[PDB]
Amino acid sequence: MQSKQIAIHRAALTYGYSYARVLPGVALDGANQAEIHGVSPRRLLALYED
Amino acid sequence: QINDEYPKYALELANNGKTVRLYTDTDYYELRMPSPGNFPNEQVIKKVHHG
Repeated sequence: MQSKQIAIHRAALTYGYSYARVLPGVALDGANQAEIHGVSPRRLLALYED
Repeated sequence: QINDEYPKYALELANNGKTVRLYTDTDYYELRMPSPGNFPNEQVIKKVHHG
């Protein structure tokens, strides 16, 4: 995330908003390690009730 | 492109321009390229397992 925060901040500053997706995953050692992927506003359509 | 650390396949051109190497996850194939775009069928695709 040290480098992907740059892309997330760029997207948020450019388009006014940006998204990050947190999905479950497994690390190299096992246990449970979620994966965080920055999502561009041009590739996600998020719908909010408020 | 955004969220990958390594490619799936890579096509590499030699620094002398004579050979073209196609890389995969475990092996890479070397092709002899006399002319740009010319890959004679007479040549045998050498296979090297880098692992």
